[PDB]
Amino acid sequence: SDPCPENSNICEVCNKWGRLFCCDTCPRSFHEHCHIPSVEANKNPWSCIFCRIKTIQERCPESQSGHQESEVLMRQMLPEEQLKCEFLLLKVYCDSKSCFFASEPYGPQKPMWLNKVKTSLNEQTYTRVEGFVQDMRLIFHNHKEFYREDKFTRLGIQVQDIFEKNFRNIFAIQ
Amino acid sequence: ARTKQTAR
Ligand SMILES: [Zn+2]
Ligand SMILES: [Zn+2]
Repeated sequence: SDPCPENSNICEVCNKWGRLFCCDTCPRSFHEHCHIPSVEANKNPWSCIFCRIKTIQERCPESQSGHQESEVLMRQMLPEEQLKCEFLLLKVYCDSKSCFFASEPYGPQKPMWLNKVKTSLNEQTYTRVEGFVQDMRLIFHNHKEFYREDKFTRLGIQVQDIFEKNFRNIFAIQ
Repeated sequence: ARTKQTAR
């Protein structure tokens, strides 16, 4: 039978089936380590990061001018900033092409990958928003060479675009 | 958190 019939049969992030956790405030479902932060198995009720971002947004409607990028980057990683960074990281994973940047590469003076950023963010290693944003941009900085197969070049271009669009939407940057 | 097992 379906134990959670009003929640998705498929992970919001990776669009695959399996062992899923089911949000109590929206129909979304997630693998334990696809959600960011990791799902707390014993939290009841549990609201996913989409619902928690929506709550923050509804209680602090944005200004018409928005924010400067440098103002945002200099922010201490207070709980709202941490959550927005987690949601921004998650929106990158939400693209299937993210898997090519998720794992440790097998060149650059500072390799970087999404699972390393996930770990650093979960351990709250970043003390400012800029620490997170800098590591995310390093991933794309490290891939600035034409690939023999153009599709691999276009891949980083598109994931970088996904990051930058979400970064400005989520933090409401000018 | 509620959970379920799904399958393709
Ligand atoms: Zn998943
Ligand atoms: Zn939800």
